[PDB]
Amino acid sequence: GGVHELSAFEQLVVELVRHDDSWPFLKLVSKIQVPDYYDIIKKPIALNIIREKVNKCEYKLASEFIDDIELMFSNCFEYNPRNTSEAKAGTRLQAFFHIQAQKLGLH
Repeated sequence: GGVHELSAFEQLVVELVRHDDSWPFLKLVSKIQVPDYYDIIKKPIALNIIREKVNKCEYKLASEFIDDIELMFSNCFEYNPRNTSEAKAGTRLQAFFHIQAQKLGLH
């Protein structure tokens, strides 16, 4: 495995997808299941979208990549109250994100 400019970004996305608590985040929610989601969440995003932005070389700075992941968490907590399985999973995954990002040199 070689070392490349986007290796850290790609690695973090892979680590998040593989974590058990990533299920609320893999793809955007369906408007069929959640009719009011897109009237509430102004800038929807998910791990599939973020992965593709990494693949398509769309991030110029680590801060832009980090901001997209923070947006993903922000939307989740905005729509899902603290007592939901989504928010509980999101809380753990967000900690994992901070810890793993640090290890990869992303601040």
